[PDB]
Amino acid sequence: SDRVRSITLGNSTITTQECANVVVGYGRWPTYLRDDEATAEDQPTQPDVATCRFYTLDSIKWEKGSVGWWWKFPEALSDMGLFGQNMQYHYLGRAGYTIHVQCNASKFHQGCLLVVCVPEAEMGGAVVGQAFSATAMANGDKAYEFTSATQSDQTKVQTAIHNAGMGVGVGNLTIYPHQWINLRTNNSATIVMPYINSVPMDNMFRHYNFTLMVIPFVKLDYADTASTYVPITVTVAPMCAEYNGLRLAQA
Amino acid sequence: SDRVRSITLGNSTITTQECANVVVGYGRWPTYLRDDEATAEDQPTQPDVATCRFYTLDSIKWEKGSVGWWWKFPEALSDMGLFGQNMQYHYLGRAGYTIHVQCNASKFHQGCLLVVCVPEAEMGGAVVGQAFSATAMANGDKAYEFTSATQSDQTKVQTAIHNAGMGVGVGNLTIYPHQWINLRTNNSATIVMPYINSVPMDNMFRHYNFTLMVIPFVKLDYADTASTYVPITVTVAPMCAEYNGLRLAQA
Amino acid sequence: GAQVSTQKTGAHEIIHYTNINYYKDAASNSANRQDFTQDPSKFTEPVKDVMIKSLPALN
Amino acid sequence: GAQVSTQKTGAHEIIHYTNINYYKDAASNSANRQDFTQDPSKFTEPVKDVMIKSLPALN
Amino acid sequence: GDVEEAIERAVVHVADTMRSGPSNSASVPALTAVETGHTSQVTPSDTMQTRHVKNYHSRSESTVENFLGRSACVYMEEYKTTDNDVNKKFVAWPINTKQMVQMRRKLEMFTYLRFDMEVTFVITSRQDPGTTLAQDMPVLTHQIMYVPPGGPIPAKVDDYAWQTSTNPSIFWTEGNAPARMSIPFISIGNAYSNFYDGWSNFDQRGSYGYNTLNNLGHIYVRHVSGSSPHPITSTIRVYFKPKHTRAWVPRPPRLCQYKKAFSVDFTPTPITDTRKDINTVTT
Amino acid sequence: GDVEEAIERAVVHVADTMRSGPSNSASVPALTAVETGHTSQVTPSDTMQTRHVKNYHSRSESTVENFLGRSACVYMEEYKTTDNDVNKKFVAWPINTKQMVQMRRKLEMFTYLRFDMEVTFVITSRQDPGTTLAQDMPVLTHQIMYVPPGGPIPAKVDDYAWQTSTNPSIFWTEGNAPARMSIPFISIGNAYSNFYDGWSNFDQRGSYGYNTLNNLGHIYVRHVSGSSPHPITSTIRVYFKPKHTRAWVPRPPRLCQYKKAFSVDFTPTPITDTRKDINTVTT
Amino acid sequence: TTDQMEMFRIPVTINAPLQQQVFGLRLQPGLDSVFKHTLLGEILNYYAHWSGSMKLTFVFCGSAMATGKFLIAYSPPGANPPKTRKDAMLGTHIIWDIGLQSSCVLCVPWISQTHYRLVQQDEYTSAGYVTCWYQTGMIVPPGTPNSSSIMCFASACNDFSVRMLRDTPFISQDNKLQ
Ligand SMILES: COc1ccc(CNc2ccc(CN3CCN(C)CC3)cc2)cc1
Ligand SMILES: COc1ccc(CNc2ccc(CN3CCN(C)CC3)cc2)cc1
Ligand SMILES: CCCCCCCCCCCCCC(=O)O
Ligand SMILES: CCCCCCCCCCCCCC(=O)O
Repeated sequence: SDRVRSITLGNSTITTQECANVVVGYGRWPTYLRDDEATAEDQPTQPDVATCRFYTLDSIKWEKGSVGWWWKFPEALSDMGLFGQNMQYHYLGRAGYTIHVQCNASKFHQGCLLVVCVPEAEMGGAVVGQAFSATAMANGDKAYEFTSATQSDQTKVQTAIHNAGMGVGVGNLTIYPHQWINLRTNNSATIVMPYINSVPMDNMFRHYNFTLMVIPFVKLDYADTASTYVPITVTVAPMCAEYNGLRLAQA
Repeated sequence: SDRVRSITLGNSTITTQECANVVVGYGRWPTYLRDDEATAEDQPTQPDVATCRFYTLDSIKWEKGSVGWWWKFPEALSDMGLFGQNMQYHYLGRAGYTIHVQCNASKFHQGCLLVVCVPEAEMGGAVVGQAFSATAMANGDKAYEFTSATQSDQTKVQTAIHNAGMGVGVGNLTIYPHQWINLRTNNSATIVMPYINSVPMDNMFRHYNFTLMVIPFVKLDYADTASTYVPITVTVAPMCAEYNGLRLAQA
Repeated sequence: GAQVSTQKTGAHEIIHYTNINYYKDAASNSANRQDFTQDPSKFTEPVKDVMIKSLPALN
Repeated sequence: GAQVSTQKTGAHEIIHYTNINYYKDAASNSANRQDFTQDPSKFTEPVKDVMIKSLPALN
Repeated sequence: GDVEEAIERAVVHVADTMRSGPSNSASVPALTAVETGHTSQVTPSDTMQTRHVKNYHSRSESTVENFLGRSACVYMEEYKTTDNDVNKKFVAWPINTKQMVQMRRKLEMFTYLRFDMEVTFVITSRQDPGTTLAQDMPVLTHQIMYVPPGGPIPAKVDDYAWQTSTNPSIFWTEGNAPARMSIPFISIGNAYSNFYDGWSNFDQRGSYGYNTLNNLGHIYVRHVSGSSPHPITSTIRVYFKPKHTRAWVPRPPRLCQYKKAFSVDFTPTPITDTRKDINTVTT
Repeated sequence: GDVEEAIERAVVHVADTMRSGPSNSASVPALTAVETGHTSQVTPSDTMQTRHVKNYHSRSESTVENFLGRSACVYMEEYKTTDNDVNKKFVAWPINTKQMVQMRRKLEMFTYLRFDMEVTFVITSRQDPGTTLAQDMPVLTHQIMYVPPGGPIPAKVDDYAWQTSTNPSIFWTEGNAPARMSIPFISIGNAYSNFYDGWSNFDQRGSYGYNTLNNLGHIYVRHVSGSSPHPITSTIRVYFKPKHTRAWVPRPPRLCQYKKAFSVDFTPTPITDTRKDINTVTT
Repeated sequence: TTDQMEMFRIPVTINAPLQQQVFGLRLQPGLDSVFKHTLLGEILNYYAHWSGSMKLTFVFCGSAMATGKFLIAYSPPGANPPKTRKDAMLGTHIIWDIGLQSSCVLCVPWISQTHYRLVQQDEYTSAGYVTCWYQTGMIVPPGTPNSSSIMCFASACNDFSVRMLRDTPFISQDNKLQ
């Protein structure tokens, strides 16, 4: 059967028994930087198994009135194991990712989720002009919620769901690497993202490589059951990570 | 000329222009663990340049009345760069060391220091029986001072210099890997220590692999000069370090 | 130093044109608007395991 | 009487250009801005005895 | 050859349609699963009987090279030959592509771009109205100066900075063809970035967005020495034309109207227009 | 060949970086002695572990040919078509390169130079203000005359000297492209000298400095026959562009501002700007 | 500095706390006042982009009987410059031993996210800091001066290159010279 998948990174394993295929970025698998594309001269460090492993990114509740959530990477892993330490101590970084989203429900539930990775998901403020701090869209592994109505608070991002916070039609996000979680058929989604940027390496604190979004297109529904909510969990594993430019910590 | 030496580990370099030869442990150079001697099954992590580099271990003053000092390793590096982080996050560790001691003075000074690395330097308490906590002999990179007179405080180790705190003649420490700093001739000392233990790997927080001692056999002397003290500095670089058994941090 | 290549078809169908470069910088050349290669698999078929159209998808 | 030579690379990388001289004086030609030879030893290593980088300088 | 080298390209043409007959089998090309992220590759031949058709249509005009290979206005401004305000006798524009909406939207369909540029300048002049207009003035001349970042900037129409010894410049006389030039790929990175989701400072503070990566320089324009007894106003228009284009990571076209030249800020907009009901199909 | 000869140049590229590992030896590349006048040739590979890097950067734009191969203004002056003062209706400039600061400093980075020259003239005209400006005047024409040293010099706009039989000249009509020409290496010595530490007389007396070696001639300009009922002022700008350049004996760039066109005179200037203290590193 | 020549010499003293800073500076060769007017900064100021590694050479000009050790470190870009030697030693550094060889070379490697950097450096293209600290301290015998000086030399490596000519902002005029 092709509905079973198993993934082994480092000292951690993921098993799914009811799942769809695996989506691989833009057809490219993660890989190390070549000698003819590098620019930095000093030797890189490659922790390997110490950093390339699955980390569980806390959990959220799917209610009948949920609208959606987003996470920004690699900020979401900024304080997670030795990956966070290497991020703190190094000037430059580079790594691909494997994203696994778990959501399971009985055969009597219904609903559909869109899982999509958006590279360079620049967002606009709630009030045209003005400005917002780096806390309205990234504060660690905590998830940020979209809003059904137009946002009004000037201190946070425009969370109107139907625009995806980017001024574009929410229905066109299918162009990015994506997958669907339809409760009739599957309970997980797997995406492999290569490193995408305009430069060989970049500082992992200053720049958000990509944004993960989970959006319920068909809202959850059920009847006459004791289960009131459907938890959603996100797991991420860096791949082929390497760092450069050791200095004092913090960033 | 053979009085010049240069050592390059990671992104750090040491240069000495007036020095003696280099002492290599018991004739053995540090190396990685072989496949036919390992016992742990999971893949090790080898940070390489991120951890194998020179760290400067604070500084002390050499006075006319100084008696000696000691440092315990790897506790002395427990909070130093990524070496400390890998120590915290892993159950097992293994690494050799390069120890460099700097001490320079004019041609009109006199004095002699013994630099020796003592494996398994178990020490006795000031009061026979009783017990002492793990703060009387190791509190980070800070140096601990020997005493000319017999120790009396029950909360600390017997610091009588002429017994070296081990119940043995101080003059017989020449049996261990050692070197002398004689101000007439040299200003540095270099020792390369392989990993010495009865087991392939060990926890780096629970066990002190070896102890570094600096002892003035011929006390410092000078006349009619504005320099009142001669600083002494210690630099250490782990070699071929590898770790195993990732878990929650702290130790 | 003269390149000869075919020109796009037109009504009523020597369908050849000549080109010479005069400047020392490649940025000065004219647009290369005659390349027509394309491959949509990067966006339409990004899955890992190959899917056969005639077979059922999931199992 | 026509010279053919390569032109500097550019984005997206017939990288050839043609040149002809029309005037009888060599001063009328265009700039020869494609020579890239250089040798800094005249200013960086003006010493008489050769110095080896790995060896000590004075003795 | 030596004199004549022969190149060889090729027409591509879209896929033909193959003849299909009645079928009755266990294969189900029509049934699929979108949950995999896979777009179905079925063709009409797989769900109905079809005849053989030989297509000669080509996708020549849909290439990115042709799509972006059109000159588009990016900036216009006015400057006067003589006036009391010093700042109003010359222009100073920080180069960017976000000023004009149409070309901005064309570009922002991709995340990263790499191309050479062809710049064309269109300059026109007109006499300002007034109570007395009778004068005789010879043809005017204009100077366009490009100052890479960090260079000196002129503060007045007759400043010393206009004596460019290293900054490129063009002198153009009215009545001739518009000025034009070519520019190579002048980015420090490996590609231009239309979007930048990041900050300027390492502690996530300061400027945010693509404003951080715009360091292309400035353009200055003036009348060389024209100073008429009566004011004359000139307008300059700048046109950009990408060449040798390459693009990566397409992204959906924008839906909301633009409101700032250096920000993504917007006002929420409906997905689309409405109709009477889900069955209405008439006009 | 005969019709087509093929030339062959080559990209150079900067040196690559070689992989380096840990070392422990008696060699000390880092330690040297500047007393020898020798600049150390160490590379990062000699003091730290490095990866293999293949560089494709080239130093094409740093060559002296490209550095000095840009047109720069060297002189501008104004002359009127009609006026009461005879001397104000034409220009007379003794050729030199010390008038304009930027190109002067670019040139004085070398002691001796040898190059061909490309000269371009930009001419513009404007009507002078007055109580009555209504006139009709056809297009103007200008003459540029070059007089090698010792030749006759015109004393008025309609002198006989303007009938050049051997002095080269250019006649230019307004509205066309700027005039241009090429000039060979016209020095009596084997190279131009920017600096001359010596005197004119053999007993160390007279003129001192580079003023002694400036014998390049003069340039004269006039309106051919234009003489309008109302005054019109024209301005000419001269641009120089070295070609086929060679340079010797580099010298440090100047620090102090220029004050004389034919002297090195200066006012003492601080070495550089100051900061709070030797440890201050913040903005 | 009432005397201009005092700018070139870095003071050093016999008795100093065990860890102390000798000097600190920003690595902005074309913009920082320290490197602005050097033989390298002047060349850079004619261009807009630069890349490659740099050499800093330090020479000790004390008495022949004086001795000491210094730690010279390069800290790549970050949110905070080092405040102590403990911080500085985590970056690229070299331990300099003063002896018969009077000079030591700190080679600043090219560590950057982009192939090129702006000469008019901004926060996006920061390059880091360079600092020097006492390693052991300076010791002198009787009958010698109690203070000494160091000098610094700056130059480019063989992989250095520049790009995008521009006019230098250091020279200007208000009227035609005569
Ligand atoms: C001097 O003659 C010139 C100078 C500049 C130009 C404009 N060149 C140019 C303009 C725009 C982009 C696209 N970049 C996208 C990312 N954004 C942050 C910056 C602009 C690339 C080149 C033309 C002629
Ligand atoms: C007639 O068409 C001409 C005539 C003259 C020129 C200027 N030619 C010229 C100018 C300057 C230098 C450099 N020399 C440096 C030493 N200094 C004492 C004299 C000037 C060389 C040639 C152009 C066109
Ligand atoms: C700057 C180059 C000017 C070229 C002028 C047009 C071509 C004249 C020569 C005829 C074509 C032959 C070219 C060749 O031999 O490759
Ligand atoms: C004054 C020379 C005018 C040359 C005009 C352009 C060249 C025409 C001939 C075609 C190129 C062949 C030249 C050659 O035979 O070397």
